[PDB]
Amino acid sequence: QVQLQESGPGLVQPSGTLSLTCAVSGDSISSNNWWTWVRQPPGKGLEWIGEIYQSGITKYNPSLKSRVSTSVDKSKNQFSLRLSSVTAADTAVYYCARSAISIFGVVVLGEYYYNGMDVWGQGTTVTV
Amino acid sequence: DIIGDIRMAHCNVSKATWNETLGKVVKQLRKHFGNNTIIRFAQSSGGDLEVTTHSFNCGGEFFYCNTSGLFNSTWISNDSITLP
Amino acid sequence: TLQCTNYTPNLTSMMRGELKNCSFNMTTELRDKKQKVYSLFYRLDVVQ
Amino acid sequence: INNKEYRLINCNTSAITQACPKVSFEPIPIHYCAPAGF
Amino acid sequence: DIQMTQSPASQSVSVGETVTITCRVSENIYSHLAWYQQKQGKSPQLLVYGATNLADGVPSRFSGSGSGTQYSLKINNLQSEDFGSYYCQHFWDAPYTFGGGTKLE
Ligand SMILES: *[C@@H]1O[C@H](CO)[C@@H](O[C@@H]2O[C@H](CO)[C@@H](O[C@@H]3O[C@H](CO[C@H]4O[C@H](CO)[C@@H](O)[C@H](O)[C@@H]4O)[C@@H](O)[C@H](O[C@H]4O[C@H](CO)[C@@H](O)[C@H](O)[C@@H]4O[C@H]4O[C@H](CO)[C@@H](O)[C@H](O)[C@@H]4O)[C@@H]3O)[C@H](O)[C@H]2NC(C)=O)[C@H](O)[C@H]1NC(C)=O
Ligand SMILES: *[C@@H]1O[C@H](CO)[C@@H](O[C@@H]2O[C@H](CO)[C@@H](O[C@@H]3O[C@H](CO)[C@@H](O)[C@H](O[C@H]4O[C@H](CO)[C@@H](O)[C@H](O)[C@@H]4O)[C@@H]3O)[C@H](O)[C@H]2NC(C)=O)[C@H](O)[C@H]1NC(C)=O
Ligand SMILES: *[C@@H]1O[C@H](CO)[C@@H](O[C@@H]2O[C@H](CO)[C@@H](O)[C@H](O)[C@H]2NC(C)=O)[C@H](O)[C@H]1NC(C)=O
Ligand SMILES: *[C@@H]1O[C@H](CO)[C@@H](O)[C@H](O)[C@H]1NC(C)=O
Ligand SMILES: *[C@@H]1O[C@H](CO)[C@@H](O)[C@H](O)[C@H]1NC(C)=O
Ligand SMILES: *[C@@H]1O[C@H](CO)[C@@H](O)[C@H](O)[C@H]1NC(C)=O
Ligand SMILES: *[C@@H]1O[C@H](CO)[C@@H](O)[C@H](O)[C@H]1NC(C)=O
Ligand SMILES: *[C@@H]1O[C@H](CO)[C@@H](O)[C@H](O)[C@H]1NC(C)=O
Ligand SMILES: *[C@@H]1O[C@H](CO)[C@@H](O)[C@H](O)[C@H]1NC(C)=O
Repeated sequence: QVQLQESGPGLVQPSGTLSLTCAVSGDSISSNNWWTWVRQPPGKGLEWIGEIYQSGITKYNPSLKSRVSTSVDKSKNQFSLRLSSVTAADTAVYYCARSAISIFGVVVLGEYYYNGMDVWGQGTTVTV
Repeated sequence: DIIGDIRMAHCNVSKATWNETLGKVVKQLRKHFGNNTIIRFAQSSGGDLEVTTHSFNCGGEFFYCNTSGLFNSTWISNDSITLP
Repeated sequence: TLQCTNYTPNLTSMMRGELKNCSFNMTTELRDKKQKVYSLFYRLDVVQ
Repeated sequence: INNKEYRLINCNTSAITQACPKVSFEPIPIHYCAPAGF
Repeated sequence: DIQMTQSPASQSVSVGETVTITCRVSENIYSHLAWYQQKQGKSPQLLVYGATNLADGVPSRFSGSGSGTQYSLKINNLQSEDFGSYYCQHFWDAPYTFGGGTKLE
């Protein structure tokens, strides 16, 4: 029964860096899931930010070129984003979610498929 | 046909053993090129798969393993590595 | 000449595009007859 | 195999070589000789 | 990158009617698609995973269908609680782009 909750205080100034941490409770982060972040600007559609696995393998949206990094901490059951060089277009509600996968082979070889972003968190509003 | 799921052939080398092996190789290379010389390992470049990959016969099948996870590092003076 | 399609086109693993289901007209014991054969080939063994 | 359709008996297992018609099959006596020292 | 298009842009329907939302993709994604429901300010919830498998805990009135480059979500006997935004996401290739979304009112 995963209960995700974002923190990540807002009011970040232009040219600064975001630090958004999603807490995981009710499970560990070593399960067969990718931890994912998405973005929803105030009145725009829903954008994908990126995913990190329990091993530190990451995937990012190419639009955030050299701007975003993700990390996990197994001792806290936490994961977070560090989005650099914010301007003004990054004001949005940010969400974390547990993207479930079905694994049939070796994860580093892509031998898995996605079962949808189950158990979304409540979201954190970030302004710039 | 293939029964069951389709999976990729691969080889596993542990990280600790390989890292110790490279440390020893660098230690010996520094005896020919001198100390305080940076030793960098990198993946192979061009040519046919016979020379760009690790070719071998495994049980009658011919494997061509990438190895670019085994040779990338710069040496300045159970957690396996899977090679497609 | 082989007539090939993708064996499992819905994979998302590193084998997408590898293993083609190729059909061909193969010879048989008698010189008058032909046999239609379907087989799987690796991408690296088959040239378009 | 199924005028009726037939095949040569060898098609199931082997190829046939036609023996040369000018080579006789009549046995010729062969004398076996030991090498020196035997 | 793959482009995801969702249409109609919006609908205005009554309670009890059946509606269909359709997602069109520039490439064949072999049913690696998922259908999310965003309940007017709440976090999106997963309705269909795998294009044609009902998500656990979702009412049976939500049923996905589709193949190839055309996928749709059919909502039978639409209720008041089902009004909100609907989104489609391709899991075929990264970035797992999210369709612009449709508003059901
Ligand atoms: C080199 O080192 C790597 C690690 O660095 C190692 O990778 C591991 O390989 C094995 C075998 O290739 C992988 O095993 C798979 O693991 C998943 C996940 O297992 C966890 O979660 C399940 C949840 O049910 C637990 O039961 C389990 O105990 C673990 O906690 C399994 O889901 C896999 O099983 C599926 O595939 C099998 C075939 O390989 C089927 O027999 C099995 O029935 C499962 O198939 C079913 O489910 C599928 C998914 O829904 C479905 O598509 C099928 O059609 C079917 O319904 C399997 O046990 C392991 O995960 C790899 N680990 C990592 C980290 O990637 C290499 O094996 C190693 N190689 C060498 C040579 O040393
Ligand atoms: C470096 O040395 C190691 C150790 O010798 C070697 O690994 C060994 O390879 C042999 C040959 O593949 C393995 O022996 C096989 O084991 C399987 C077990 O299921 C058997 O089924 C095999 O028998 C079949 O295949 C034979 C033909 O090879 C047939 O004659 C037979 O009738 C069967 O059809 C065979 O016995 C051996 O098990 C491994 N060793 C280990 C520990 O796995 C390795 O390959 C060498 N490196 C290189 C590059 O060659
Ligand atoms: C072995 O794998 C490496 C990657 O681990 C391959 O190098 C990559 O090649 C792609 C193009 O196909 C580039 O976009 C990546 O940036 C490369 N990565 C690195 C680290 O160089 C390499 O080509 C593979 N070799 C063979 C023979 O398949
Ligand atoms: C290889 O397999 C053996 C079991 O047969 C295991 O003990 C060993 O750790 C494995 N080595 C690697 C590098 O995975
Ligand atoms: C692994 O190799 C790196 C060199 O890139 C070295 O700095 C590190 O200490 C090594 N780790 C172990 C456990 O040997
Ligand atoms: C470093 O190189 C010098 C030669 O210039 C050699 O005499 C010395 O023993 C080397 N030291 C080590 C630790 O290898
Ligand atoms: C891996 O190789 C790339 C160049 O292909 C290099 O930039 C990178 O630093 C290497 N990784 C490490 C850990 O050195
Ligand atoms: C096999 O031969 C037939 C004609 O006898 C032809 O129509 C067919 O396309 C051929 N198939 C392949 C795979 O070449
Ligand atoms: C074909 O050969 C097999 C053995 O190779 C034999 O058992 C079979 O009877 C043969 N077929 C005919 C029609 O004689």
